Amino acid sequence: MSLSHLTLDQYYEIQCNELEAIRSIYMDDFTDLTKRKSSWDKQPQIIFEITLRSVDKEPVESSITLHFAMTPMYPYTAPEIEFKNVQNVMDSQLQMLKSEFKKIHNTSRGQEIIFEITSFTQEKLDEFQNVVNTQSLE
Repeated sequence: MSLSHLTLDQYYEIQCNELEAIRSIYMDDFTDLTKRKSSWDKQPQIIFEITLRSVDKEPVESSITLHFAMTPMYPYTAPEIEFKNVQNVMDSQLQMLKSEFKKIHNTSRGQEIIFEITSFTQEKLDEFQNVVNTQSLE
């Protein structure tokens, strides 16, 4: 309807702030996937991946990788999240987080959501290992 005053370039500042903001939390638990590796800069979108997992190793480690993508419209638009590795977790936990991603974004519609999504998944994930519907041998 009205797109001129603030160009997409403005969103770059907000997106970049999330990288440095989260980087401080996962200084080591951070993964670089942007088109920067090796080269200096090509078609980077700021997007980045973060390593997540339970708090302990027993009964499992529940390790999952959350990759968030800051669309060229965000926060105007909604980013993209995808789980990787997924060992202990089967899928119920993965899909469960996706549903919560809607509530988090709705409340953070305009602000940082990388920390919210990571915290929500981390908190819920850790609590899982403690109380998970064990079954063994599917």
